[PDB]
Amino acid sequence: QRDIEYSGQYSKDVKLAQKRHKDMNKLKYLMTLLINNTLPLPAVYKDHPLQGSWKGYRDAHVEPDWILIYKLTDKLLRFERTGTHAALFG
Repeated sequence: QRDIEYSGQYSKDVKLAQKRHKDMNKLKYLMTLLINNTLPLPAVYKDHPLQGSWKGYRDAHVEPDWILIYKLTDKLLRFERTGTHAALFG
């Protein structure tokens, strides 16, 4: 069975998105698709593996400048970060 995980930073990121008036239902919907293993994700998410410092993780677009970084293996799904390109990659 796949474990569902949230990094410490992820909870902070979610709180910041809430504070900044982001549409939280969009993030919830995407998260639920991942938790349910409903794959592949719809094309609108532009889902892809990351390289560089985020090697081993994936990038999905909640919105054009609202990114979800997560890890998906046979053993785990981990929600790692969420926010802007500048915050997550800069």
